Amino acid sequence: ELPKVYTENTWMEERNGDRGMLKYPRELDITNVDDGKSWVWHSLVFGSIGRLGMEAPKLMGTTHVEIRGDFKMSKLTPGLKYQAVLLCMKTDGNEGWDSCPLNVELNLPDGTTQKREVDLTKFPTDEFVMMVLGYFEAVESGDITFSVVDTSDCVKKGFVVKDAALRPLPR
Amino acid sequence: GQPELYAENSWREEMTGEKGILIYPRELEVVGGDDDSCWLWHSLILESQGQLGVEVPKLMGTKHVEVHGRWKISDLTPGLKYQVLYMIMVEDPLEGWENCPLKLRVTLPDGSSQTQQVDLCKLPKGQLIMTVAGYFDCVGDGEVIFSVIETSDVVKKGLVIKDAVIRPLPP
Repeated sequence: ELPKVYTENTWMEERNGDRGMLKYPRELDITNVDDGKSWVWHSLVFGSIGRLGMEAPKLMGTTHVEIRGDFKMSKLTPGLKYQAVLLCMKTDGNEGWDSCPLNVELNLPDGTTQKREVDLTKFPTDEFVMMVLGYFEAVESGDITFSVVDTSDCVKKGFVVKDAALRPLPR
Repeated sequence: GQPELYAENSWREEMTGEKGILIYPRELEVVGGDDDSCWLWHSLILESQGQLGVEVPKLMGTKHVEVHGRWKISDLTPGLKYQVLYMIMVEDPLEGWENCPLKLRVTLPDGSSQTQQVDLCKLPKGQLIMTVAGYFDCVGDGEVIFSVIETSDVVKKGLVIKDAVIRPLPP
């Protein structure tokens, strides 16, 4: 068993001090994720040699998909433009996505809310996608929340969550 | 929490489809990486999640720091500008780095090189740090090669490599 390096869920750009942050699935609020049926926790293994897994949930079959998370503005760089993302994957054998879009919302501390509907049939199969939750410019304080939800009658299958992140625009 | 899920270490931008790559350090070429007096391999932990699924090397005391990654330019999205990153961390005990900046280098198939320098003595310890190795256009064939190097005549320790990233700069 290996010695440990401990981390924090933020990063900073060496060139200017700009900060990002992310949350892994055990830090997200996923409804019914421990019910033994709707979701099943997998060991998600990236890489080909010296492989270790991360614990990540896979959607196994439910009509109720509800994924939520939150972030502190104060951990970001004031005045910087950010993109909010959910790193997730539609897997081989997915079901129920033909007529059920995911409803995505990003809620900002000023009370504003960005909404969009995501058609998961347009995602590639078995590769992770950076799903866009929204865009904002950071301020000094406040709570950022997001939700990715569908509770329609269609039984949904085959969707993995890796992390949610607030990243500075790539440049 | 036992079923394993093997996945490609990559992502696609949602709106425009561009591909990004992550390379964990077990897939890099680490000179002396099999010698525990040079590099000692650790498991990366985030307390609130558990293991992040990455074996990361920590520099233990060697004069020769040399790490290489490589990727097929033709495996990426044609015509986009790409950025190569190294995600790193420094930790106590740090030693040997005074006035010997870590050299980051990208070399292209046409033989041209871009080198950046990072003064490790100025970084905050324990923070995950995004450093930019360079930029390239995704045209033609061949391999882009991306490295971190410090081979001055002084014993160095305290550097941790989390991964390398090749990310597109999309519209």
